[PDB]
Amino acid sequence: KGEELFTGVVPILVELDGDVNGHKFSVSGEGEGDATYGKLTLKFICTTGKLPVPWPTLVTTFVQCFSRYPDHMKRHDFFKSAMPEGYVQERTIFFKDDGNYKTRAEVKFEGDTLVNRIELKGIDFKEDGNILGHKLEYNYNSHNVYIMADKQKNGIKVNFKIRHNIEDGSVQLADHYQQNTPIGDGPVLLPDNHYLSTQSALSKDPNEKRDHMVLLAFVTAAGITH
Amino acid sequence: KGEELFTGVVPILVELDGDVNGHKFSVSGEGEGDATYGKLTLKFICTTGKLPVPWPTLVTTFVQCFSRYPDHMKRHDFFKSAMPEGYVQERTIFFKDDGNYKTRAEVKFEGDTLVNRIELKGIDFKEDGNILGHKLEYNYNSHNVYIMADKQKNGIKVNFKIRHNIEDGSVQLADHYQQNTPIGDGPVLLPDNHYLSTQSALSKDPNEKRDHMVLLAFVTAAGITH
Amino acid sequence: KGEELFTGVVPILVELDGDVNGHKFSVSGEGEGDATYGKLTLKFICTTGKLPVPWPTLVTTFVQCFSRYPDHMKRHDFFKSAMPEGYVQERTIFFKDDGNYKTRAEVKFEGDTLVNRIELKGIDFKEDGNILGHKLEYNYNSHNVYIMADKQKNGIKVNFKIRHNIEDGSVQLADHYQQNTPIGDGPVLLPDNHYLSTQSALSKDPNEKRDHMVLLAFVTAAGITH
Amino acid sequence: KGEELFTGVVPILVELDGDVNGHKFSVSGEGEGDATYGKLTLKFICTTGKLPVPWPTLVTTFVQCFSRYPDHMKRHDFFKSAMPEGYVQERTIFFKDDGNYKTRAEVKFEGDTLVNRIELKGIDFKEDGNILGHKLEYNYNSHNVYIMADKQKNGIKVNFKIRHNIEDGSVQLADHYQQNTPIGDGPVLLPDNHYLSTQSALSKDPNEKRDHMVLLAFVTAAGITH
Repeated sequence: KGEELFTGVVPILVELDGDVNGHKFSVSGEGEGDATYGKLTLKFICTTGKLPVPWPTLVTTFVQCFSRYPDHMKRHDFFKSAMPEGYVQERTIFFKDDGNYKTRAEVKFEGDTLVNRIELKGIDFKEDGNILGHKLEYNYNSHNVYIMADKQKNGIKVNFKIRHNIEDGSVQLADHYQQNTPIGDGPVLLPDNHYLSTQSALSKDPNEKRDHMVLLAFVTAAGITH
Repeated sequence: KGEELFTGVVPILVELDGDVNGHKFSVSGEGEGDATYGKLTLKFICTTGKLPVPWPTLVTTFVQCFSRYPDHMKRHDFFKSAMPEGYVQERTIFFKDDGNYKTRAEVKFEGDTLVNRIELKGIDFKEDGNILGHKLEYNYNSHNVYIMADKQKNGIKVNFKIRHNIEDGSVQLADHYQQNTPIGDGPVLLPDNHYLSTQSALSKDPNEKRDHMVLLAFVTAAGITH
Repeated sequence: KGEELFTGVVPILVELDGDVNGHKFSVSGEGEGDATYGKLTLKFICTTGKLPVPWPTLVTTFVQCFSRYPDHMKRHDFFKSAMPEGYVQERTIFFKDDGNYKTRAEVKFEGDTLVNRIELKGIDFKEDGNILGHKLEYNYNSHNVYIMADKQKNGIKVNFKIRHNIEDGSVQLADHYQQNTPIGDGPVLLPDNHYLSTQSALSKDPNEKRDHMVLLAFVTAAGITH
Repeated sequence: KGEELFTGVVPILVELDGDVNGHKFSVSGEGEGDATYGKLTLKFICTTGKLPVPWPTLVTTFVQCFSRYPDHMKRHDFFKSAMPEGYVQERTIFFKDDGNYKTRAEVKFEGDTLVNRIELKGIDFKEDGNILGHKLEYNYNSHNVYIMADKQKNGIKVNFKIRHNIEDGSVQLADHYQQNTPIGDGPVLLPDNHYLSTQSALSKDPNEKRDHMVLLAFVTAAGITH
C-alpha cells in the first residue's frame, strides 16, 4: 500500500552532511521522480563552496523507491513497501586502492515530498589519489545492482561495483556494500533475489555559478519471471 | 572506421519538414550525442508556430548511430559503419485505428556535425483522434527495437511498436516499419538479428516561449553473445 | 483457451517427407512436451535409410506451442492460441553460400497428440558443400527467435539465423524466414514483438541401429515487460 | 589457463555421502559435460537402496565449471580458473518451514575426469514435511544464481533460492547460501557481480530398477557487458 504514493510525479529533497579526511561539506538537492518510468531528475548544489571530492563519487549516495518495478515484479519492491515511514539506507563504499565512504541515510516522506537525508564519512583517502586529486571524468556508466532479502533484519542487502572512468583512460572501482531496513513497524515486502539496471546522465546548468551537479537517472528492476 | 567518429561528444542538427493532413510545419533541433554512453540530448523548436501533432509522436522520427553497442557487439553496428557518408532511413508509422506517417531521412555528417534531415507526410488522420485531437500524454515508454539485415539493399530492416499513453488511460500504438540503406557504396557492417533497448525523457525548457521539446535518450544494443 | 491444452505433458508426433536435390527421404519422430517448463523430448528415425543431409539442419523444421511463455507474457502466445485447430508453419531456410530448404507444415492436435506434419524441398545444394558433404558437427547453439504479428494474415512473421558449427572450425549460417497462419478462422492472439530463447541437446540412443536423432529442447519467451 | 580443460567433452564423476535426520545414504553419478554449450548429462544411482529425500532436492548438490561463460565474460569464470586443482564448494540449504542441508564438496580433476565428491548433512526435518514425506513433484524450474567475489577468501559467494513444486500446487523454497574457495595456490579470477541462468530436465531410465535420477542441465552466465 506504499506503491500508490509513487503513481504520479513526486517532489524530491536531498540533503547531505559530509566529511572526507577532515574536509567538511554540505550539499542540498531537489527535483522530482516519476517511478512509473523509473525516472528521476535532480540538481545538487555544494552549499559550503567547492566540493572536496568529484561529483560522480556521490551519485549513488544522493532513492531506489523511484525504480520502475514492472507489474510482474511488484511483489518484490521493498523500497516502496516501506513508505510513507521509510527506510534507513546504509553503505560502505570502498574505492579501490584509496579510501572508503560510510554513509547512513533516512529515505521517507515528509508531507508529499520524498526526502533523502544523509550523513557521510570518508576516511583514509590519498591526498593525491583519484578522489581527492579530482582525477575522475564527469560521466557515468550503467550498472546492475543486486538485491537480496535479509530476513533477519526485516530488510534487504544490496551489492554492486560502480565503475568511474579516470582521466587517463583507466577505471576506478567503487565497491558498494549496502543494507536497507524499515523505519516503521508496518509489514514490508521481502523480495526474492533480483537486480536493478541503472543509467545516469550528469550535466551542468550554464547559469549556475555554485559548484553543482545536474543528474537524470533511469532505473528498472529485472530478474524475476516467476 | 565509421565508429571512430563517435568516440567523443558529437554535435547534432535535426531538421524536419512536415505535412499532416495538409497542416504544414517545420521543426529544427540541436544538441549532442555521446555514443560511448548511448546518450543524447536535443532541444526541438516548431519554427512555424504550434505543432499540429503531439510532440511524443515525433520522437522516433527526430540518429541510431548514437546507440551504445557493447564491445562484444561492435561487428553488428550498421549505423556507425555507414559513417561519414550516412544512410537513408525510411519509415511507415501506423497509428492504430488512425492515420499514418511516412518519413524519409538522410542521416550523415556535414562537417563535424551529424545531421538528421527529414521529410514527413501524414495522411488519413481523424480530426477527433488522439493525434490531431492532442490526447497523448507528454511522457514516453521504454521499447525494444528489432534489427535484421536486408542483404539485397546492403542495409537493414527494423521493426517495433511504440506505446503512447493517452490522457483517458488507454495506450495508442504506433507500429513502425523501417528500412535503412547506406548512402555510400563501400562496405558496411550487416548485422545478425539483435535489438536496441531505449529510454526517453521528455521535458520543457522553462525559459522558452515557442512550442518545443527537450529530449534526453539512452539506447543500448543487446541480444547477441556469439 | 488453446493454452489449457498444454498445462500437462502432451504427446507429440512428427512426420516429414523430404526431397533435397532429388534425394528423397522420410523421417518419423515421437516424444512429448511439457510447455509449463518450455521443454520437449523427441526421437527421430530416418525410415528410408541414411539421411542425405545432416541431422542438425532439420532440428528447426522438426512445435513452438511447447515454448514457455511466462505469465506476464501469456497474451503474446500465438502458438497455443491457435490450438486445437492448429496453424500452418512455412519457412524458407537459406544456407549461406549454398542451397535452401522450403518447408510447409501443419501443426495441430489429432486426438490427444500434437502432431507436426511436414513437407520439405531442398534445391541448389552443392555436392561438395557442408550440407550434402556432411561437414556439420553434431551439436547445436542457443538462439534468439524474433516474432512479430502479421495482422493481414491473422498470423505471425518470425526471423532468426541458426549457427551450425562446421568440422573445419567455421560456422555455417542458415537464415530462417518464417510465417505462421492459423488453420481455424476464430480469433487468435496476435502478439507484440518479442523473442524466444532456445537451447537444444542432440544425442544418440545407444540401442538404435537406424539413422536417428534424440533431441531435448528448452525454449522460453522474453522481451516484453508491459 | 584452466579454461582450456573444458573446450571439449569432459567425463564427470559424482559421489555423495549423506545423512538426513539419521537416514544414511550414498549416491554415485556419472556422465559428461560440454561447457562450450553450458551443457551436462548425468545419471545418479542411490547405491544404498531407496533415497530418503526427493531427488529434486539434491540437484543443486550433485559442477558450475560446466557453465557457458560467453567470450566477453571469460575474465569472470572463477570455476574454470581454479582448475585442475579445484575448489571447495560449501553450502547451507534452508528448506522453508523445514530442515536444512549443509554440504561440503571437492570439485577437481582426477586425471581427465571432473569429480564432485560431496558430504551432506541434513538436520531438523519434519518427519511428515515435504522433504521426508516425499511430497515434491519430479520436475524442476529455471533459476538465476547470483555470484559475487569474496576477495578476503580468494573465492566467491553465491546466493539463489530454488523453487520446488509441491504435489498440492504450492511451492517449497530452498534458500541456498554458498561459498567457493580454491584448493590450489595458483591465481584465480575473482569476478565482478554476475549471475548464471539455469535449466534442468529430470527423467528416468526405463530399464534401471535402482532408485535413480537422469539429469540434463543447461547453464549460461549473464550480467556483464563491460
